[PDB]
Amino acid sequence: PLIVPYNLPLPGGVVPRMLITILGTVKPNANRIALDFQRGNDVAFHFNPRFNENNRRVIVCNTKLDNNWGREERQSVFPFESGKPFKIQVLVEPDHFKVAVNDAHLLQYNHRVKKLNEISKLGISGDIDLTSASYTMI
Ligand SMILES: OC[C@H]1O[C@@H](S[C@@H]2O[C@H](CO)[C@H](O)[C@H](n3cc(-c4cccc(F)c4)nn3)[C@H]2O)[C@H](O)[C@@H](O)[C@H]1O
Repeated sequence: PLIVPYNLPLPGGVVPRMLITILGTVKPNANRIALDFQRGNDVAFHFNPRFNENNRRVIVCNTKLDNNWGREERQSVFPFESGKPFKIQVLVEPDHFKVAVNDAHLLQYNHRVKKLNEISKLGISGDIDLTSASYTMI
C-alpha cells in the first residue's frame, strides 16, 4: 500500500477531460476520508466522507480560501463501507468536478476556484489503506 496522507502532484494543474482515480480500502471503524484538490494553500475541492457525524453518514464538500472554509455542500448518498475496497473517480469537467464511486455517479461540485491550471496537487488522507492514485486523459 501507499503512505497516507499522500500527495499526488497534478502537473500543470487540472483541465477538463482529466480523470483522477483513487483505489483504496476503507479501514474498519473508519471515521473519515478526505480528498483535497489544492491551489497553493487554498483547497479548491475538499471531498470528505464522514462515517459518524451525529451517528449519520454524509459526504461533505467545500472550498477553503485564505484559510477559511466556505459554504458546505452535503451529499447524503454514501457509497463507502467500512472494511471494503472502493474506487473514486474524479472527472474534471468545464464547470464542475464530477465524482463517481465504484462506477456509480455520486455528485458534481461546481468550480469555485476557477484557475484550474493552478490546482496542482491532490492530497489524500483519512481512514483508508491506499492502493493507487493516478490520473489520465479521457
Ligand atoms: O467551523 C464550524 C463547522 O465545522 C465543520 S467541520 C470542518 O468542515 C470542513 C469542511 O467544511 C472540513 O471538513 C474540516 N476538516 C476535515 C479535515 C480532515 C482531516 C483529515 C482527514 C479527513 F478525512 C478530514 N480537515 N479539516 C472540518 O474540521 C462542520 O461540518 C460544520 O457543520 C461547522 O460546524
